[PDB]
Amino acid sequence: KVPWFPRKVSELDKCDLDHPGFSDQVYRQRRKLIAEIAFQYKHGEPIPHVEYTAEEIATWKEVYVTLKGLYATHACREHLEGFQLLERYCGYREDSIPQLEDVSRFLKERTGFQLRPVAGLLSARDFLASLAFRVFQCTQYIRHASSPMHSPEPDCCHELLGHVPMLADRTFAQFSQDIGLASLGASDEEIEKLSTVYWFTVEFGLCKQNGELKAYGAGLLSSYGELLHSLSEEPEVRAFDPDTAAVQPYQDQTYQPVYFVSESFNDAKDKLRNYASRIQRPFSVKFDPYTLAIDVLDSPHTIQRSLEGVQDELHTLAHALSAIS
Amino acid sequence: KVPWFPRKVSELDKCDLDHPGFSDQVYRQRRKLIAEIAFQYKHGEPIPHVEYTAEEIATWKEVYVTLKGLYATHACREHLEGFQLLERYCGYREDSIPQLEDVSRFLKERTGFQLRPVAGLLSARDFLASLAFRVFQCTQYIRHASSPMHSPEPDCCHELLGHVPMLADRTFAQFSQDIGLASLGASDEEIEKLSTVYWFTVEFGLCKQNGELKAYGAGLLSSYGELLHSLSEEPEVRAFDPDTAAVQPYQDQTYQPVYFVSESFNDAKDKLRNYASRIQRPFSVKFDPYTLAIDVLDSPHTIQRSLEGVQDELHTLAHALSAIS
Amino acid sequence: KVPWFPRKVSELDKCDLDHPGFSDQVYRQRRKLIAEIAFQYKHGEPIPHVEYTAEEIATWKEVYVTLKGLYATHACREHLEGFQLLERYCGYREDSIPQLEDVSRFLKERTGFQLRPVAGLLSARDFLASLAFRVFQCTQYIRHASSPMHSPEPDCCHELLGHVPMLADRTFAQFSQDIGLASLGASDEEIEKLSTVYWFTVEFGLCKQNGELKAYGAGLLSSYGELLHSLSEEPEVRAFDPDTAAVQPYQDQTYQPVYFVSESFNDAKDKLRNYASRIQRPFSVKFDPYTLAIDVLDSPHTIQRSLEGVQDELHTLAHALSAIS
Amino acid sequence: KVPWFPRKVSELDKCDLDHPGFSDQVYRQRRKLIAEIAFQYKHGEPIPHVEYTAEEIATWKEVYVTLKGLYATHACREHLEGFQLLERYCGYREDSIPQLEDVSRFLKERTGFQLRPVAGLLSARDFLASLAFRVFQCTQYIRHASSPMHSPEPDCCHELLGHVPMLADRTFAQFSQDIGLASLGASDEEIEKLSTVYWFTVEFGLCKQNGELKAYGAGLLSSYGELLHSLSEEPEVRAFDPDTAAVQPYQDQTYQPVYFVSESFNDAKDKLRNYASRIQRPFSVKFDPYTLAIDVLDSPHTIQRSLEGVQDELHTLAHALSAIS
Ligand SMILES: [Fe+3]
Ligand SMILES: [Fe+3]
Ligand SMILES: [Fe+3]
Ligand SMILES: [Fe+3]
Repeated sequence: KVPWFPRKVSELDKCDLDHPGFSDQVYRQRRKLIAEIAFQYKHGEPIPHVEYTAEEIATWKEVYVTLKGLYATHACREHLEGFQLLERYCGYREDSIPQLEDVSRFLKERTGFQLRPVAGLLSARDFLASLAFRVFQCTQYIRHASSPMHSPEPDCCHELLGHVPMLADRTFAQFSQDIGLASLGASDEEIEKLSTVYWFTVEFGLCKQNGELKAYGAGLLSSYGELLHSLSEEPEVRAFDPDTAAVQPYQDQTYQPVYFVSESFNDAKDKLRNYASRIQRPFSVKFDPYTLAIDVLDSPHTIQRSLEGVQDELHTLAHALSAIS
Repeated sequence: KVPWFPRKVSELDKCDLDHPGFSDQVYRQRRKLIAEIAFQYKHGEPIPHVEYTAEEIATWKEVYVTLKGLYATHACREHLEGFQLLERYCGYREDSIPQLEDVSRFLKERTGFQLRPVAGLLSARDFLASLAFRVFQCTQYIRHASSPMHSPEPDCCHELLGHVPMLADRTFAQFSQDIGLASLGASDEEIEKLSTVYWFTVEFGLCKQNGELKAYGAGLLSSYGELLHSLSEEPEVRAFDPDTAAVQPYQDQTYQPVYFVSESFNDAKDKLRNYASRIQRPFSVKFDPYTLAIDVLDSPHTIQRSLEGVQDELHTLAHALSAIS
Repeated sequence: KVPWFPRKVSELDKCDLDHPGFSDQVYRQRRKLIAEIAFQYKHGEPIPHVEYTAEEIATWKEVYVTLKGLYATHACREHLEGFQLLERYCGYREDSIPQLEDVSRFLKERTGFQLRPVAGLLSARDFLASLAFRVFQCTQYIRHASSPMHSPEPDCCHELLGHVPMLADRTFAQFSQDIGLASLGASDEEIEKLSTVYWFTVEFGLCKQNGELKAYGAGLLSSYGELLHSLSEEPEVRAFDPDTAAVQPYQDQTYQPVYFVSESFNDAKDKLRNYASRIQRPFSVKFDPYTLAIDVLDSPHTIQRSLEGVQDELHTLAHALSAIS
Repeated sequence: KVPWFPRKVSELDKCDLDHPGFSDQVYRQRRKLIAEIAFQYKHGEPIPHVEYTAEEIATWKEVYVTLKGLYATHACREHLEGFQLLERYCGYREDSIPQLEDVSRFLKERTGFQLRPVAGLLSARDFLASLAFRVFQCTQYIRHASSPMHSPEPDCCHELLGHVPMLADRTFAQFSQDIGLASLGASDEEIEKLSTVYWFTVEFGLCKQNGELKAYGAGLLSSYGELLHSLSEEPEVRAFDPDTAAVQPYQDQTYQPVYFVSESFNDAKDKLRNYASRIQRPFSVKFDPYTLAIDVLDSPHTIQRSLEGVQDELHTLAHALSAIS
């Protein structure tokens, strides 16, 4: 009736001909070796390092330097600041691919997010379920060296340059987890809608900052050509509205003809939660950050229990107010 | 002026003739080997297992069975419930010493607490600083097999039977962290007072439940004889008051002549925070559970920032209320 | 530097050739008699009754029956419900003009608003200042009997049929007071902007309800012809945005060519307060409903003081939660 | 099942041989005239003035000057400050009895309390019900001039010197209303207990301030002899505890042998509300200060509705925080 959903972060352990390397056997083996890490991974273990070969490091260096050249003019400020933090503390550079375990430690200390190696495109419900615990299911393999500027699937370049930097921002990290919180136990229809909102924000969203249009969608930030086109006069840009985006069809191959612009991440977050209010449901969930668990609020008592945590917090703020006078 | 205090859980890495085994060289080497783990330990690593020798396991089995016999009549209910949870999920039993890493995982998922192997009695400020991040500095060695019923220092028996079970209770875990939060940057005088409140609660506190007196202090719960005496007609028992306890002298060797009884953990917690209000300070701290960091609240802006987290939470509770009607 | 503003509701006591009756001396005397009540009125006194002459009652009956015929199709639901409440409990009918004192008692018990007899169009700052205490400065005289369907100035018909019913709704009443709260001590420039937002909402606002467009602006609800035109294909209707409305020029004589539509009163209220955030100011005000006073929040301490009221309230909600389980 | 209780302040309109003037017919007529005002009074009307005769004014002057001499040494600070405010703004003096209507206006603007003339000792439930709306049922007649220093019943001296000044303090006013809120719809047994808590606090309570014992109970503050005895070595003084006080027997004629001392009004208020939590009830009430109504919280929806008021308020405090930086 209500599909199953994880309630503890532990439980996430239960959750082509045209491809540039389809006819490379050395590459198809590198992959199986890398997917291997995702398949044997359990919550709580340090993510195993991958020793990238010089050519892999070379594909990274091209994607990196090229996109790096567009960020100052095309990216939202959250991306620039997070990309700068990654360079300062997580060894981001053009001559070496970062290790997931070092990036995860960096995200845990900045916004509480963490990474989990994944074998390649997860089911929509499992992906959003993971976002609910501030866990980003992340690929560890690189795109075939023959087409560095273009990748069908999400590779580590797309993950580490496209997603990770925005996850270092407090407000965006909360927006992402909110989409995942909203999806827990939701119907398949509601999962597809949420996946679509996700597509038009986390993946291909645009935002307005000091009158200028800027990208924040990972699919834009890890794509040289799409990045230039998203800010051009060619696609149509609509005001972000969770309801409108949820039913906007879209496709995978070519650039997007339509994008949604949010006014601010706090505005989009507010619009996403009023949207989540209207989702048909006999309960609500609230994340418990101390234990990485999902509390189900389905009675006056469970709501009262969380309220108590909130009243303790307000007590702390009252004390801070006398302390500073 | 304000002493240094950790603001990230990472930073905790910067924080006798009469002894039953003083004249045992095999034991004095077991220790150095065990202290070794504490000294080489860094935040975030799985805590290294210790292979306990049959006799060590034998000392454990005696302390365990003996105290286990008093719990139903002498221990507070939080201890009984947590001890039961430990048996059900953390393999507590008389024939094997539990591994710190399995107990820590258990605490992380229950109350967000975690353990850290420590070499033996830490400085007061560093100990309370650690409590601020819900980190319990925990010994890993066992008491000399010659005097199983008595141990000068805190050994793993005292830690795992005395402290751990109460840390599995939501309210007590928050009380402990509160003492640590209150101690951050406090003066040496204020550290000694807080250490004393800690002594009379976490270590030797008594509480009243359904008109009956019961123990919750770890030093009582891991001590056969003291446990019986604390509930007898011999010592004096006073109503718990943070101010009164902070200046009560006490000693280490013999049983305590005076104990403090709290009415409920929520009552004691409330009394401890009004106490923390009166501590001379130009700021307050609030724990950020998503990143295991300490936020210093020293301006209208930092207070506003935390308030926003609280307002998001209240939004979640409002939504839970419509969802259940 | 910061203009003076009332801080107690008591202090409000310190705050044409073309006209249809310009050449009626009996009418010009009725007015002076009525303005008289406004000029001698002090906060806290019952508002003096006015004995309306049969013809006055006749002008009322025409305006009433005519507009009454459009409400079911043109008015927002808040107006219909409040107009129904007024009929049920405040004797609204076509054959007698209601007395301000009975309407005020009705508003006090429904939303806490109250009326105050006013002599005729107040200064912008004084008008908005009054709205801050949930006091609606209200005219008591009727429009000249020669042109019942049209009135230059706000008469009692415009006040009692146009404004009063929306003030009976909890959310709209809070929106109105918010505009007044925001105006306290604000610069003249900021008063004109707020007056303009007021013009496009309270006076001539439109709102959308179940996909249909509806009026809520008093100037629409007390105007037969404007009411029909505001919902027609003739004027331009723009999405409500406090920033855009504040600088929209407008005029007095003819119908409005442009109106703003809010999605919901809660949405408009939220948009009005984010607008009020960006108003240049070294303080904020919060209404104290127990004493009808304005608290100025200009230090950590005054903010702490109000927080305490809020924490008491949250304590009440926690108790209500256990009571209902 | 649940007795009826007012939900609107309007509804309060539905709620001896040894006596010094029993054998005075001129006095017994003065009374009937004064009781008259209470019987014909309706909520919202200005309280009718009483023209006190010179001798009445003379009894007042004696009680006033005598007690006035003990306040600096025997009264809590809230009483001294409120008595000073009354002198500064409400014409308190030894040569004229204050008018209820001027005192009520004073209380409305200070703490939101108001007075209502009452004929003489009301039923316990009706008295506490009135306290729920911050309405103090107050006598308007004076004690017989023959025994100025002693009065069986509560006269205007007892009300205006004993009660009124404490009602001018924000925290005490909230404590009093809380007792009334707690009594709404409660059983007769629960009314008697609450009446007893009221007796030992509002009427005869003692409090501790800077290590010194002080009175705040109206029955103490309007009684020369009891005032001296309550602070002497003769009666027993117990720590205030709502549970203990509720079942303490007491009598009317002689001084009290036992009193309860609260540590602070905020402490007593907190202890009174935990007491109110344990009262058997399927709902909770919350006062709506804008309309002087009682909201019954008996479902997730009604609780959600009040929560929204609280979230608006927290929004105001967030804005005040940026405004002051
Ligand atoms: Fe992606
Ligand atoms: Fe210990
Ligand atoms: Fe108007
Ligand atoms: Fe009394």
